[PDB]
Amino acid sequence: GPTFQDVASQVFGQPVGPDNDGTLYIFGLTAKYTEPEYVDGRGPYKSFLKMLPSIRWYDPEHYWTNGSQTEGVFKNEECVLCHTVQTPTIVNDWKQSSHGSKDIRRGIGIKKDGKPVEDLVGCADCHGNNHQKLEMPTYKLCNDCHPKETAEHRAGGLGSHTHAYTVNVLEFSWHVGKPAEEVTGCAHCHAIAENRCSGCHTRHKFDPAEARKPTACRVCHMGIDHDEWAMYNTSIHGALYEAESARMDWGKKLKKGNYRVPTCAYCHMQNGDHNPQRFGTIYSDMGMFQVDRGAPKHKAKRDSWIKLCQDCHSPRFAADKLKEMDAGVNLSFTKWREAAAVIVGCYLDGVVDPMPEGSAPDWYGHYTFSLLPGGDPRFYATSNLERLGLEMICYLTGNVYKAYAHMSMYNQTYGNGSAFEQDRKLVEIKTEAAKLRRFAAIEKKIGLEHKSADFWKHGEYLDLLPGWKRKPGDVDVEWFKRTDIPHRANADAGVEI
Amino acid sequence: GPTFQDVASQVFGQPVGPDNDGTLYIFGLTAKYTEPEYVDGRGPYKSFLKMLPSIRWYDPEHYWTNGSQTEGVFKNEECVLCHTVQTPTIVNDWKQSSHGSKDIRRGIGIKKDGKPVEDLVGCADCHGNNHQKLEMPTYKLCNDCHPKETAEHRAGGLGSHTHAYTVNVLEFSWHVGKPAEEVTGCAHCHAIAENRCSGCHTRHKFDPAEARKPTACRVCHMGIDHDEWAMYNTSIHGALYEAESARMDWGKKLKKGNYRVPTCAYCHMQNGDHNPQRFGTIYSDMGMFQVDRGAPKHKAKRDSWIKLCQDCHSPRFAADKLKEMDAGVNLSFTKWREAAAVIVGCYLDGVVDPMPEGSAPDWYGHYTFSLLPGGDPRFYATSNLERLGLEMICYLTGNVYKAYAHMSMYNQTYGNGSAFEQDRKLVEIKTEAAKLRRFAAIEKKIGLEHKSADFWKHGEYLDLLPGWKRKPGDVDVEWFKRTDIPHRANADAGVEI
Amino acid sequence: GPTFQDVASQVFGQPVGPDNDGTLYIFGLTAKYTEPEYVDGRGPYKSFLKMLPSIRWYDPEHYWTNGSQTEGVFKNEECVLCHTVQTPTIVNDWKQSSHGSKDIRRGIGIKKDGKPVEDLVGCADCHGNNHQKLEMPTYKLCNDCHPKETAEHRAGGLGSHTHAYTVNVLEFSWHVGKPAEEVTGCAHCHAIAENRCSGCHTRHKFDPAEARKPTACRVCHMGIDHDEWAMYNTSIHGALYEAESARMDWGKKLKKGNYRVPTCAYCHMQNGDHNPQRFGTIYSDMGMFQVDRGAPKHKAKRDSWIKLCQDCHSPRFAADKLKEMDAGVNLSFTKWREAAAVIVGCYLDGVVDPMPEGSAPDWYGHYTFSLLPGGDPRFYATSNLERLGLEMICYLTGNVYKAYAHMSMYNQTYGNGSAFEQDRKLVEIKTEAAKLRRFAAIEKKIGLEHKSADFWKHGEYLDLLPGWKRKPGDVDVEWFKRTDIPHRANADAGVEI
Ligand code: HEC
Ligand code: HEC
Ligand code: HEC
Ligand code: HEC
Ligand code: HEC
Ligand code: HEC
Ligand code: HEC
Ligand code: HEC
Ligand code: HEC
Ligand code: HEC
Ligand code: HEC
Ligand code: HEC
Repeated sequence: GPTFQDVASQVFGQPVGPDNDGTLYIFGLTAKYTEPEYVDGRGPYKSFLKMLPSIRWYDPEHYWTNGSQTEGVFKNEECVLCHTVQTPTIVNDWKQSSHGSKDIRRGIGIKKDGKPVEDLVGCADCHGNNHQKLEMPTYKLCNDCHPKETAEHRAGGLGSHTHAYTVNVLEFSWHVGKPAEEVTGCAHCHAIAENRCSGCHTRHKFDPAEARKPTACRVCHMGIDHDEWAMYNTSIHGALYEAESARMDWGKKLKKGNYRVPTCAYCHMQNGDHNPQRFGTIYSDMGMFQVDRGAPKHKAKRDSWIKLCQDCHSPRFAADKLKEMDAGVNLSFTKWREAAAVIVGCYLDGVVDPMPEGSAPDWYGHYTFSLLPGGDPRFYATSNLERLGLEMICYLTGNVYKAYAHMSMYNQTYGNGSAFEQDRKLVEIKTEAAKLRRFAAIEKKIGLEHKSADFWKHGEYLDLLPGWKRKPGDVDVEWFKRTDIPHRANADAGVEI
Repeated sequence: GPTFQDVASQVFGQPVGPDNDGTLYIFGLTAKYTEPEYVDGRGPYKSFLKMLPSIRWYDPEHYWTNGSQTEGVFKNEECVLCHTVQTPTIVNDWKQSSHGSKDIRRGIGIKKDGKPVEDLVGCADCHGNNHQKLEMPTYKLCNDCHPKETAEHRAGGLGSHTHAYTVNVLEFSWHVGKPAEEVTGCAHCHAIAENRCSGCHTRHKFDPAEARKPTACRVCHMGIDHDEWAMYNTSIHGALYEAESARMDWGKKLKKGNYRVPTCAYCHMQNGDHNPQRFGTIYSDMGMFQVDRGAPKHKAKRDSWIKLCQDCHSPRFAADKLKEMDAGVNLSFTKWREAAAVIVGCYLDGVVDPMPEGSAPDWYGHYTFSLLPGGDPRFYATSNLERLGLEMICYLTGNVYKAYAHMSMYNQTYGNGSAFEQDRKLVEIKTEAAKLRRFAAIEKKIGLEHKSADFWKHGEYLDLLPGWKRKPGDVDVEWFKRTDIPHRANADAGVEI
Repeated sequence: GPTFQDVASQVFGQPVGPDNDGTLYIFGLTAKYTEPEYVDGRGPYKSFLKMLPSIRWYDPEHYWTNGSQTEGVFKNEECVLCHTVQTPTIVNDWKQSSHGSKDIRRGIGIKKDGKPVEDLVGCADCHGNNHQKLEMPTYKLCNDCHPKETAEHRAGGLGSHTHAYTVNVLEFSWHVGKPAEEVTGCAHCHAIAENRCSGCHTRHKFDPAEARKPTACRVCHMGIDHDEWAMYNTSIHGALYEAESARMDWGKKLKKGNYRVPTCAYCHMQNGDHNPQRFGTIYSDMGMFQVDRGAPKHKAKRDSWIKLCQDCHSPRFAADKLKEMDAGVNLSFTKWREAAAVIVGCYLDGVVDPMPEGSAPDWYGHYTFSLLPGGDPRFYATSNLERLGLEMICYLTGNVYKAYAHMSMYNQTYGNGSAFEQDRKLVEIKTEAAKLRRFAAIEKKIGLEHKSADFWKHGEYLDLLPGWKRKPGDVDVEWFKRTDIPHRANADAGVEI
């Protein structure tokens, strides 16, 4: 029988065809989805997880291969001469880096194999000399000469740069639950943070002054999921950053008295510490878990933050501000608990449309309510009620904490990820619940047997989801048995974590 | 019987407990809300209004107390020596201010008690000499030496910095209607504008050049409620600000011919006037009230704006642009009136779900429709229809004016607070109304007696609202009788305003 | 009978009156809409299209008239002397331009009528000498001395600056379908791009260094419809722009090796090319039409982009990144096709509320479903289902392409115009469809004959729409017969395009 594409083709006079053939498809109506070429993904879901081949740049230890057309074994100087023509800005960057320019070195005392590095560190020193065997490095390379910074970069827990990809890409429901090409940016953002040393001070200048700016963090630390850039930017600190950035001295080390305006790096990479997570009171799943950071048991961490603020403030003022955070966060969770009760209530009364058996299976292969134990909280391939619930906990409640932590008066109250956005979301959730209950009450009284629409279960995108093909024995539980990395509490992990 | 927390505890294996004990509560599910420590709030609702104790910094005349552990009576120079170690950036700021540095003084002619201030103005001069009796100032202090700027700062009407807190926090429905810790940022944002002189030129540098930048305004003048920063930033003026900020001379006084790119301060603090409200045609409740600023009766104000624009433009061009504002605003109100008719229509036909008696009482203690006279227009603890109505008038219609006033082509039409967002909101409002009417028609025909869900009336957050505990005689009407400040037209004011 | 205004007046004690009389109308409730003064619009819908008179500045060839009060015939030098007082910043700009300052000229070889322009190019040279016959120029003037840049500016196709106004304002459904004052910003934004040479390097400095910055593009190239500024800004390129803008040398020509950080102009006005559209693979209606830019037939364009990226990158890296775009775009269209099937499905089953005959006629004067052939896809004056459909294709699906094209990891996945926003919109669309189907099923079973509410068809804004007054013979089809400009595929064009 005719597909959507076939019918569209008959109406628009454009033939049906594969999406990838170069045809300009009118509103994409007659194009058929083709699976891109994949490589196998790593981690506990390696039986079905895929990546686009471009993962080569971001997990090079497992995917990098020679793909160059240029042959030869060259000296550093030859790399530079040719790349001056072939990739000019890479050479320009490198010539403006202390690797490539002795004049801007600070005599730090860099050593490799116990011996001082006094020469230029050239293209070949980082990439190899043989153009058919070029290397694409990770922090492993940098460790040869920068062990302190590397050790710190590798010292974080779950929720830090240290495990951003290895755990929080490869084990994460929203990543493993979707076609690889949909979530490439997830893999790369998280992998840049973990596997590279260029997230903050970019290649090839590797300039710490660049790394001190909020621009060194906000590409990743932004948005509806974790809006700390916006929270910072809409604080008075953030406004003063914008005011003073052009004329302030960014060449000063992150130290007490060196800056008027605090940046992300100033407060989180205190005194140049490359394990920024460690200053946090406790990992709270981005504020989705409730904790009072001002409670007696967290006094050491609270006192440490107060002292940090005291670089530029009264400690009494700082203490008050962090207490405002504690209070504002605790109030915010009353609205989440209201929402959760309304949402689970609907499930328990059987009035959610669709019910879980009416949707595509979740990424575990289960027909399980997303906001119950064992479910997969999500914004896609689920009911409107469940979507709104996820938005309430993740996008709003988590960001109230971020708004308070970063002194954004507006976003604590009115703005994105605020108290008032929680209010509005709560109204939306109650509205959905009310509609669902009124439909169910009417249908019961008149004896109409409602069946949820097939579009909740099947469709061109929904049919691509991995939940359909999950089967017993498809989890690499040995991965989850590893104790050298932490793990996510996934329902099908199959072992103790 | 078990609460939500008790049930959650039994399912997740985490004990129920107080939110404030430091436990990391899984999705905040088993945490119980505790009331933070409060102090009494001021104003006409002082019988129940509360503040967090940190209000000490923002309304210090009424809440400031000694809270220091350091004892002694010190000279200015001693303040500096110790704070160089203890709060270094405050000293650095102060040393870079004309208060603390004679070299950057301009010989303005500052006097205290009729005598010239020729000495440094040190920590002790503003905070006192006794470390157990330190003072936290307001504009009252600055008035000692800067009477002109202070008088202007105090010359505004309702809707200006002058009464931002005293009237528009302490009398405002959305503030008084919510638990104190939810709205701390409201109190402080508005109180910084009223009680301080550091909102634009921050302490401790007090640099007018900083105050001239848009960053001196946008922390407060932003967002869905009043998006003028975004309107400015998405105008060509705003783009040119971003382009020229790094290299332009911000040390020039706000004067005709001193700037290529106009900022908030250039247009609103014309010639350094510290009463920025006065250049406005008329107060319109943030554009929620409709007025044609191009009408004959406003000619003097319109001509004054045209002349301001003529610093850098043809007055004919300026006149045309402000006429575009008038026309665009007048069109925008047709959509609001459509929305209002649809919404009130639903109330009058009794089909809103919930009806007002089905919700928690409003902050007056009334079960009154929010979009009728005497009601409390709001986005929280109300029906979806009422929420959308408030969003239509406040967030969108008001911001259409702001988009036109600031020359944002995109936000006048497509963007945030635009004509097209009004369109979409109007569709949402009609959609809600249609759903409500279809449910009511069905329920009438089949004889189903619909009762609005209990979650509209009760819940962990809704139960905290002050409407529940309002009672006769709980308003300080003497406050509203004051003629030395203006007042909001609150339903329970009890007197003439 | 009483209107909404009359009833409101009786309730609020404010008389009904015209919106334009200067009265401050309480919530705009008692104000009556008045039609602003219009001039006739141009193009194929000239029989009813209107413009505000301020169109004089933007289509001056057809609308400019003398409106000055100053009389006299003056020399350049006299223009400057008086305007130093009367419009100081225009003179300041001009004195800082190479037109008005020989010292900053670069000896480019500018000629007029085959002769070198060695004098200052003064106010009178561009505006005329007679103050009662002043000229308001377009690119036609600039062509006298800058033929190369003008020819390129005029070399684009549909979707470029070249036809932004002449075709894509005057023929565009959303513009012609709305009252003129609602869409003034549309006319001007598009007309600035087409008719002027000041969109990027603003008057009166006309500084190419300014034009190279992202600020030269983002006022227009922003927002929910086409969010490329945000996509760029949330890429690492964009973060590096913010980091380096203050200290980088913007005086360098856009050339390989002159910049570390690429801007809009660097990538789209390659080597100073003033036809930025031409580097695009193919026009795709802002990504609403699906095309795989990595397909064999587009190899030349793909290779050209790869080489552009190779200014600062491996071509293998660049190739991989553009393949990620291809793959991500192709996945994004599966969700659109799902949405479209759900939406059209509802129309074909007759369950959309309102159905098209229940709404105001579209701008063609038809009662036609907006998401069928011959309909007018839109966000206003339509059903919620149709609104959400338009949002899915235009605001989200189109912007997924923009997110990938500009390397925004976050906006490809989580952010504005992303995969996950598509997910959420798809849930919304299915939710609307489900509600519509459940209502229809109930109403059928109980024998309730549903009539869509009158507010879908009539209202103060809806009644202003041009669809009501469309009639046979009201299209200037001769316009559409023109072959010297391209055309939009409008349903009532009446001829071959
Ligand atoms: C000092 C003035 C800060 C600046 C500048 C920025 N942040 Fe921050 N952040 C700060 C505090 C006091 C807290 C709360 C920590 C606590 O335990 O009390 C935070 C929180 C974060 C987090 C969450 C960390 C966690 O939960 O453990 C993140 C990811 C974060 N901040 C990032 C961040 C970024 C990207 C910033 C610049 C845009 C930034 N912060 C500014 C203090 C300060
Ligand atoms: C952001 C989160 C960063 C990541 C990831 C890495 N670095 Fe870094 N680095 C960053 C900042 C903000 C600074 C300046 C800190 C300060 O004290 O002002 C630096 C500095 C360095 C240095 C210079 C150290 C010195 O003695 O001056 C080095 C050698 C360095 N960084 C190396 C490095 C390595 C090897 C990384 C990967 C493991 C790495 N950095 C990641 C910010 C960030
Ligand atoms: C950078 C552009 C990001 C993209 C794209 C994705 N995420 Fe992210 N992630 C980012 C940051 C900065 C943070 C930390 C914020 C904090 O306060 O800690 C997050 C964190 C999440 C986490 C933790 C979720 C939790 O348990 O509470 C996970 C598992 C996660 N990120 C994974 C991930 C994946 C794979 C994405 C798409 C499938 C997603 N993120 C987008 C920023 C980056
Ligand atoms: C008058 C011109 C002042 C001088 C001189 C100094 N300070 Fe100040 N300070 C002043 C005001 C009006 C305020 C209130 C806040 C506001 O912005 O209006 C303050 C605040 C403080 C604080 C508390 C706030 C904080 O950021 O922690 C402290 C601890 C403080 N001031 C200390 C201080 C010191 C040590 C000074 C000398 C170096 C000093 N101030 C100078 C006004 C004035
Ligand atoms: C001159 C070019 C301006 C700049 C720069 C900014 N604004 Fe403005 N604003 C301007 C006009 C002509 C108007 C309309 C006033 C009238 O009566 O016609 C406004 C309006 C405001 C308002 C509302 C004032 C009122 O209703 O009386 C506010 C609060 C405001 N503008 C603030 C503001 C800010 C914060 C700006 C920088 C981000 C800014 N404006 C820029 C003119 C100009
Ligand atoms: C933003 C709304 C401001 C507030 C609130 C206050 N000030 Fe201000 N101040 C502001 C600007 C934009 C400028 C520069 C204006 C100009 O003409 O360019 C200033 C300047 C001052 C000065 C210097 C005056 C002089 O003769 O050079 C002083 C002494 C001053 N401001 C004091 C002051 C006081 C006492 C305030 C509280 C009452 C205050 N300012 C608030 C912006 C803003
Ligand atoms: C700064 C970060 C703000 C916060 C937080 C709150 N508001 Fe605000 N308020 C702010 C500004 C800049 C403006 C003026 C805009 C204009 O065009 O005039 C507003 C104004 C409102 C008003 C007037 C409402 C009206 O009658 O039309 C009130 C009463 C108000 N603000 C009070 C207030 C409170 C107490 C808040 C939370 C409970 C809220 N605001 C957030 C910016 C600041
Ligand atoms: C050609 C190179 C010009 C010279 C020399 C001057 N102006 Fe101009 N001006 C020019 C153009 C093409 C335009 C149209 C708008 C656009 O951006 O393309 C203008 C506009 C004006 C205006 C009206 C717009 C406004 O901002 O008010 C005025 C009042 C104006 N120009 C005056 C003016 C004066 C006094 C000049 C000499 C100092 C002058 N212009 C030089 C092009 C050119
Ligand atoms: C190089 C690194 C770029 C920068 C900097 C910016 N853009 Fe871009 N853009 C770039 C590519 C490779 C593409 C895809 C083109 C293709 O055919 O593969 C685009 C796309 C656009 C478009 C759409 C053009 C089309 O569909 O033909 C627009 C309108 C656009 N970009 C604008 C734009 C702006 C305003 C930018 C700065 C904010 C910008 N781009 C940055 C490459 C690059
Ligand atoms: C943005 C899309 C632009 C529009 C529209 C126009 N110009 Fe432009 N111009 C722009 C840039 C980014 C640059 C610098 C390009 C570079 O190679 O670095 C320029 C430069 C010019 C120049 C100088 C040429 C030279 O030889 O140095 C001229 C004379 C010029 N532009 C004229 C011009 C005219 C006549 C335009 C209307 C037809 C016009 N520009 C539009 C960006 C943009
Ligand atoms: C600048 C502030 C804009 C305003 C306001 C309007 N539009 Fe726009 N338009 C703008 C740009 C930068 C783009 C190009 C983006 C790209 O990737 O090509 C658009 C394009 C649209 C198009 C094409 C629609 C299509 O067929 O795919 C049209 C017809 C259009 N713009 C017209 C137009 C009108 C008249 C507007 C309001 C009625 C609307 N635009 C707002 C930016 C500018
Ligand atoms: C070690 C200090 C390096 C030196 C010296 C040079 N490069 Fe490099 N490069 C390095 C790393 C760790 C990476 C991986 C990406 C990351 O950000 O961590 C790279 C990447 C490249 C690439 C591919 C990426 C791209 O932008 O195209 C190329 C083509 C490349 N490097 C080339 C190159 C050349 C020519 C160099 C000498 C001038 C050079 N690199 C120096 C680390 C180091």
